Amino acid sequence: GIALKNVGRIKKHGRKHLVSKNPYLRLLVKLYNFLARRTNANFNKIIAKRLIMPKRYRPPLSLSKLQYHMANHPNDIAVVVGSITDDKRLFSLKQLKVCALRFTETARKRIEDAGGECLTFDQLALKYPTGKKCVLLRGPTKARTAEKHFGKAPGKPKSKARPYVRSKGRKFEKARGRRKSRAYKK
Amino acid sequence: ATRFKKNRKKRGHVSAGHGRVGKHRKHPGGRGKAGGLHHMRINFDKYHPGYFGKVGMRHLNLLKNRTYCPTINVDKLWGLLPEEKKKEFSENKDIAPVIDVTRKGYFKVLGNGKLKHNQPIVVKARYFSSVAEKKIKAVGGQCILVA
Amino acid sequence: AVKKVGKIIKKRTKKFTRFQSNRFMRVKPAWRKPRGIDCRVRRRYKGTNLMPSIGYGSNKKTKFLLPNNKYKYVVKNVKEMEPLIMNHTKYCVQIAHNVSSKKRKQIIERAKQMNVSVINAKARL
Amino acid sequence: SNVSNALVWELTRKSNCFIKKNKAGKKGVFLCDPLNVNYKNTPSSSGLVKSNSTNVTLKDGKVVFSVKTSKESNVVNQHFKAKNMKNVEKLLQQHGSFEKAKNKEKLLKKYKRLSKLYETS
Amino acid sequence: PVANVYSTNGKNVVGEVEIPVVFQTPIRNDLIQSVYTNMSKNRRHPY
Amino acid sequence: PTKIWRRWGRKVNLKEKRYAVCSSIAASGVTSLVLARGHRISHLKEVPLVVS
Amino acid sequence: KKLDVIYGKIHEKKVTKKNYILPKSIVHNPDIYRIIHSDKVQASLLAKKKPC
RNA sequence: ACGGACCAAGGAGUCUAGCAAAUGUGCAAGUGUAUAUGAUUCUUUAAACAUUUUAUACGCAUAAUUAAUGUAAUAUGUCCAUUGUAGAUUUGUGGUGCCCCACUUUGCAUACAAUACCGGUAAGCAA
RNA sequence: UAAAGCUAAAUAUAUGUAGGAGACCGAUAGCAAACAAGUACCGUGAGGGAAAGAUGAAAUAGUACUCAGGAAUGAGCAAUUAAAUAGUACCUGAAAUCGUUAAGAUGGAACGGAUUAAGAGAGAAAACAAGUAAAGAGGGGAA
Ligand SMILES: [Mg+2]
Ligand SMILES: [Mg+2]
Ligand SMILES: [Mg+2]
Ligand SMILES: [Mg+2]
Ligand SMILES: [Mg+2]
Ligand SMILES: [Mg+2]
Ligand SMILES: [Mg+2]
Ligand SMILES: [Mg+2]
Ligand SMILES: [Mg+2]
Ligand SMILES: [Mg+2]
Ligand SMILES: [Mg+2]
Ligand SMILES: [Mg+2]
Ligand SMILES: [Mg+2]
Ligand SMILES: [Mg+2]
Ligand SMILES: [Mg+2]
Ligand SMILES: [Mg+2]
Repeated sequence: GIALKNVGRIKKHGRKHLVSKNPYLRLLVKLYNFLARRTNANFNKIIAKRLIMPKRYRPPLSLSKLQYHMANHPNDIAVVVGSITDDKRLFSLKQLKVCALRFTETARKRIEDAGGECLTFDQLALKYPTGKKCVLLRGPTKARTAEKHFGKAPGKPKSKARPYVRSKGRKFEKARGRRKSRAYKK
Repeated sequence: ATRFKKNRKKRGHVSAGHGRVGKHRKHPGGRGKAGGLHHMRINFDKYHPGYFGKVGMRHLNLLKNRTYCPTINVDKLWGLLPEEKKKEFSENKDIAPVIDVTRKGYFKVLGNGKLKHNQPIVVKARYFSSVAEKKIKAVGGQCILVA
Repeated sequence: AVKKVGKIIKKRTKKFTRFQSNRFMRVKPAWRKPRGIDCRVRRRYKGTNLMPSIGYGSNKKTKFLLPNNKYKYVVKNVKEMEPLIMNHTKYCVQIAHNVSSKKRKQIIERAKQMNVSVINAKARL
Repeated sequence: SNVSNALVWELTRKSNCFIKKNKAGKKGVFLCDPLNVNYKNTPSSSGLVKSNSTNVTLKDGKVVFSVKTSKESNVVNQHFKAKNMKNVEKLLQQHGSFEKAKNKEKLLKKYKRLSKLYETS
Repeated sequence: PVANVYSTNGKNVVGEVEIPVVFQTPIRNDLIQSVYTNMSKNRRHPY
Repeated sequence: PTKIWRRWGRKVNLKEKRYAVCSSIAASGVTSLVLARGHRISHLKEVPLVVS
Repeated sequence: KKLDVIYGKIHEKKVTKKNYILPKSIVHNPDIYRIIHSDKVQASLLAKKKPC
């Protein structure tokens, strides 16, 4: 015998392969695995990892937030591993160069009308092999509604979690345990 | 599909996954929402705090059509126009648009966001909030009440 | 008991019979894993039936070879045995059970022309 | 621009009318497509994946010489009638310039093996 | 990118047509399979 | 005992049905794919194959 | 020829699908190995390394 | 301690409603063509196809809070997009072997805090 | 605009009768009932309620003749059929249980795991010989 933990074997804690079956995505995975291996650049490793993640870890990015992130980076390229969407709250748009996995129709029209362009990842592999003058960006990953129920249970003192309820009103879970007048508040 | 069900994995084992000592008996704690306030109290208290008791006034015959009122913020107010029509109002300084939000299904104009500086606009609606009305007056516009 | 002829090594030759299959005739000899408290075969008492395990596995380099030292491919008609003209020194053919005598004669006389061996070229004659 | 050789490998690795595998005698799997010199199931030997190829088969009683030479999706299957070794050597010169010698002598040996098969009437 | 038009005797070529742009849709076998195994349930009969 | 209110059918998104039809027409225009479905078209001239 | 009027390249009343857009791809050119063999990419690769 | 004289066939976590988490797919500030109607749909077809010749059926989402009358998210000096610490990626020099360091540039996601504003309640003043 | 009245269509249909169909069951299944089935049978009565399909293409081929025997039945030098070890208890014909012959073992249970030995049955696909010369029978491809 011998006194090891998890005997002599090393633990890893994440996703290892694609689950999706889109042939084009499989070709992309092959390409960026090759690029990551043969030029250890830390730019292609991260991209090779990000396009393996599940849907909830590839959130969309709005046009306005993308323009805000690129304000001090003229004539550079923004790289997103998600979709980018339109934003009616903006009045005007600048000229931008953006590579993303998907664009919506309105966002694609607005970008090209200002003189910009939209890129796929196989073109970025051909023009910026090691990511020179490229900026990696992510969207908000904890803005989903499901994350509002996680954390401390609703009922523990000073929590912020939403409850699961049929509907909302004065008759739906507002009496005992949420006000001092019925025996205690939270 | 019955092909991928978890029970097919336990087909040779004795207890079907429910244990030797504590079996799978039928309703060993009650039916439905039975034991709350007595022996299900902790689950109720930590997952649904304000469940017991009543509060407020009764409304005997509601008729919800009397208080229907969808809203729109001043953020989304220039976005209702098409981009080409949005464009010419920037160059020309002598003309402003007049927008009737009740033709789009909105009833009350609400005041979150920012309007473009020195870009006048005229808005029609049934209700306005104070902040929204001030923000419309600031860039050189006017609010009009309809019915 | 280890058996070895050339480079092929077999780590055991006897079957793993089912526990209690020699005493009760409603119990068939095909191996089933013993479950259930107090077995003496599940608990590895000495003197009873052994259990199979991955340790008896065969060498990857010699895992499917026959004593002929070739792999076996089963054919049903003439057109199926044409991929063997490129790899004739590593494969041997065997004719399926449900083909008629007339079909068998042709399969055999083509295998002879291709210089591939036939495992059961004596049936229905 | 929506298709390439690597995408044809992805689409036809598993589902196909030409794959044959052996359930008894677990080793091996064969591709019988008409333009596959060997019978390997690899992207580098299947006629469906490759743009240009040559092969010799039988296809009815006699022996046939085949060329694919599909440059720009203008796929042009040509079919000839192999007659003897010298004619096949001429045909390799005429239509198989894109190949290497190591491939040419492989095809020549294959043809030699095929020229010993026959039946009755 | 065009295509020839063949006559009904299989020998003459009597025209050419520009290939429609629907032929440039990405070819997705996983999506086709998944969509097909739901639409094929709709013609079944009860028992 | 089996029942008649087993859910016999499915409802499919309209956009996905249209996507599938479109991506299926495109596969009809690739020579290698038609060959790999079992059609004996070795002697054909063009795979889109328009006729008068 | 009807296949261009149905999908909106040419517009026509009561034949074209209303407001339907033809799907796009997440890849521009799926030929990966033509990209890998380009001079730009090859100039960034690193010397081949040895196994153990 | 209980069941088992023997053999063959049969024999036990399933179906529907409603909710959630995980994952795959489509589109995206929207999304889902309900009941119906149409068609040169009609063995199959009880399937498939279509949508009424500056465009208000309905659900969920896009805004909260209060018993309630109700009220409703920086603010017009600038289409700008609140503040700090750590932090992925990028920019310019030098060190040892594209990598890691010492400065320089930019500052995603997120963690910890600060500040402003909206609904209810106290306090102060109140036509 | 109460304390009088009539009135089609769009809706339902575990009944009766007819028609069409299925990713349904296949004689311990499917209706209780694929057959003279709500039948045979049980209860004073209200009621309860089964088991049981298949020779062969053709019996317009269902077993003629002889011998033994009181008879059943058996046997044949004799007989239908492609077939009778398909003979009406008739397609195929498993296991439990029993008969016959052969070969072994056997001092108050039997069978088993490991390892060898002595007998017995079966076996050539690696468990030797390409090619060379002569003659005999065949089958193909080119010019
Ligand atoms: Mg050990
Ligand atoms: Mg267990
Ligand atoms: Mg138990
Ligand atoms: Mg073995
Ligand atoms: Mg124990
Ligand atoms: Mg007991
Ligand atoms: Mg007993
Ligand atoms: Mg989900
Ligand atoms: Mg609702
Ligand atoms: Mg106020
Ligand atoms: Mg006063
Ligand atoms: Mg009346
Ligand atoms: Mg029927
Ligand atoms: Mg019955
Ligand atoms: Mg029969
Ligand atoms: Mg004695």
